[PDB]
Amino acid sequence: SFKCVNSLKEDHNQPLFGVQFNWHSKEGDPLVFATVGSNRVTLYECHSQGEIRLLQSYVDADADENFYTCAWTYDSNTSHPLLAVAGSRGIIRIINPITMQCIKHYVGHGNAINELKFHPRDPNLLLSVSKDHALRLWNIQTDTLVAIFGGVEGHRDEVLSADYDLLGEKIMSCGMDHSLKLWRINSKRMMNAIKESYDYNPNKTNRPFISQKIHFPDFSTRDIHRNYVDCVRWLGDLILSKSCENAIVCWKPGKMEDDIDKIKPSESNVTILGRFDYSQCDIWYMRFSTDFWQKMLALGNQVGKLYVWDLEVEDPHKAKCTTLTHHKCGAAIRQTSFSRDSSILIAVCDDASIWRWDR
Ligand SMILES: O=C1NCc2cc(C(F)(F)F)ccc2-c2cnc(NCc3c(F)ccc4occc34)n3cnc1c23
Repeated sequence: SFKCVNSLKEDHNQPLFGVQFNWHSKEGDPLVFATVGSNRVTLYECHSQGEIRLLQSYVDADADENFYTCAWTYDSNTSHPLLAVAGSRGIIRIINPITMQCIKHYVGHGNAINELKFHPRDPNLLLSVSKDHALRLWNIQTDTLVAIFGGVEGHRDEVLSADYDLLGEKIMSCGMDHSLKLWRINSKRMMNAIKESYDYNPNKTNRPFISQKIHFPDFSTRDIHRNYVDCVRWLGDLILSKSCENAIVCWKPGKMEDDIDKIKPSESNVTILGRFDYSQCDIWYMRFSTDFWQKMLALGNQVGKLYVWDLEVEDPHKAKCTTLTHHKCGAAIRQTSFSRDSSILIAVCDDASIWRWDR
């Protein structure tokens, strides 16, 4: 069971909107996590007796930048960890976490970036979701924009979240238009676009790299939630998603026995497999997280309470809930992060505080 072993507060006193453990940290090295809030990203190291050691920050040159998301990857040639951050300026920054130098940046989105995700099998493929209603897929090895997921049949309002499935064959995205949309990236067109992005070297050719314009999702529903959908994650072939209605819904496209890879774009049905209710989390912009193995699910609420669900059960509706409270933790928990082994759970808050829970 989890016990709160420590807490701290960042000096900017602004909300912390993101937190991620580095699940690519090397064997024998202490566990490391990043936080994003105000116009900065900060790294910490977890030590014994609940110690959280402060390392170093990246502070944006723009005092008006607001980072909203961060994601870890590694350099595909050296294995060294890399950290990607983005927010209100709509600029993706690739940071060397050792020195906190910005090694490169990507511009493209017409507005703020709400979430970054790396492909589960390819460390170079980065997905960004934006307030400009689109998703973008980048190849950070050749610095190319592989594809833009948008158009009339794409999202009709700001995109808040997206997630890759287990093999990175498809993406589920969600946002302010109340919809959840599926985008297959294992199509002949998308597998070819990814192969071409790797073959692109602007020093060895005259052509610009041509980005795919994907204007039609492979599935779409507005039947799960009745407000902004601000967080989505795959749970095998099933989906976990939430709005600001005090619930995480577990669902799938089509009928109960329909295989996800047989689903057609015209599919009009969904199946609800369960719903995890909770309290006082009815404000926009609150994220839930799962651990590496997807044995657990965590979400914080707007008054500092943590909910943890044990997903190691036969069916999703049988998940077992644990609640974690501390008399000094009373600010909204925007995001949580589990260490790769789930031995540590970190919660980050609206008052710039960080809470460490050890198993
Ligand atoms: O218009 C905004 N303004 C900054 C802001 C301000 C507050 C306030 F309460 F502090 F005022 C709360 C949330 C946000 C915020 C927080 N987070 C995002 N995007 C990232 C995000 C999502 F896109 C979806 C769920 C999330 O859970 C926590 C962060 C998060 N925002 C995008 N635009 C805004 C946000």
